[PDB]
Amino acid sequence: DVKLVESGGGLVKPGGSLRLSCAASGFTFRNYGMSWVRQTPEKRLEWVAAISGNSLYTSYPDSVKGRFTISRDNAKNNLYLQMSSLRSEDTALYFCARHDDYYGKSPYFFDVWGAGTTVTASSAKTTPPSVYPLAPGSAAQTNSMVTLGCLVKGYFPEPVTVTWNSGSLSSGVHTFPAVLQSDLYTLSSSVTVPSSTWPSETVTCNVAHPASSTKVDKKIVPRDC
Amino acid sequence: DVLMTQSPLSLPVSLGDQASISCRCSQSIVKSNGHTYLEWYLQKPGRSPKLLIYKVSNRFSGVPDRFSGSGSGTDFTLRISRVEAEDLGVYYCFQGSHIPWTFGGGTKLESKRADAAPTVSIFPPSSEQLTSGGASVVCFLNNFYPKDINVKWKIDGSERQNGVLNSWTDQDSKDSTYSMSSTLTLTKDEYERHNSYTCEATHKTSTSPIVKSFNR
Repeated sequence: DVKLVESGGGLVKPGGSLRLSCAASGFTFRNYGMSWVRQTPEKRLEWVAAISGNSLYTSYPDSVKGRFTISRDNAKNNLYLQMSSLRSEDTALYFCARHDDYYGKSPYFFDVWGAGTTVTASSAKTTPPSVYPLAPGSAAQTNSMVTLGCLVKGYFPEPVTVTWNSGSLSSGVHTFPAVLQSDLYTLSSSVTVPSSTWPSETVTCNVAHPASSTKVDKKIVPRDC
Repeated sequence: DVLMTQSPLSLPVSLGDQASISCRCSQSIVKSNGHTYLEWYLQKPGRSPKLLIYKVSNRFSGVPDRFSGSGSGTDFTLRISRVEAEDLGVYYCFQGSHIPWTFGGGTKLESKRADAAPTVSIFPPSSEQLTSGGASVVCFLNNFYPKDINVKWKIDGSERQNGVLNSWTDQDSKDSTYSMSSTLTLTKDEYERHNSYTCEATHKTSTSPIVKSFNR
């Protein structure tokens, strides 16, 4: 199979630099024009840079010209994107894609895409999450089902991983997209378990935040009053 | 730059039916050689765009006959017949005719199903959080259809539309329902000044109000 894998994305403060890297395999790399394409939090797709098979011809839109430099190394099968003086507008998932063969003819641009590396440009400092147990109040009407949750609040940057009972509980689990609450992300997760299996059995939510190298385990304990 | 506008934004179909996604241009995308390099991509959650139609109306490799593209000058259509579950996702149109090449906004293809009222749970703030000087009241609204619902907050009977954060999930691929969490952020001191906290889901329209409360 033809394969393209990105790397080099991370967090940077505005005005800083970064270098993205795309490896190619399963085809003659030097015959194909390559581009980079970004996807914004809004879901918008934007073409960002193109280089010819021979390296000689590059092109950019006006939003990145002067700031971004597409580059390739045919011997090593690599495509790079030198990014500089980054701003919060450059935060996106950055894709690596091949368009056309240099040998006639010309149809179908972007047929193979990478998985994408995430760039986030922000001055907001890295912050581990606060993890809070969500248990029903000590008076609530109880049914055959009981829904518990975990609230994961005030962290930065994305992502965070939430699992329940180390992942051995995956039924009736809803994890909700994070939302910006003024420079910090907030997210919650929800699990629904049979009435009997709680609190007679233990439910724990596990939260990992790679960027702050932080993992938190929280047991959902029935609230006493 | 050639501005591509897609409509509608979201589109629910019953599996087996037909769907039509439109894509408009702000100027001609006929290239100097007379050819129109319009392309349609499909993107599924977690995955990268896959090329479906290229050059207005040519099916790419392994793309099923049910996809067909057409259109003339500034107007281009994607028709999907016999919509299967694997066809669900976001559809972008693209033009490779003039630099810079631009994409459309996208159109979400979602599946129709039977109406389902939400399951609503309300949670007081955890005592952990209270020790930090904050208090978040959380409300889960789980497994409803359709996507649209109105969530009302009440504190001591008084409506609160203020610092409320709402978040939806994608359509659940097993049962085609949606879920939502709604969070009320207060200070610890604001929290203690009030007794009654209520979370209202409303559809009118559908299944009459679903109220969930707690006190202290």
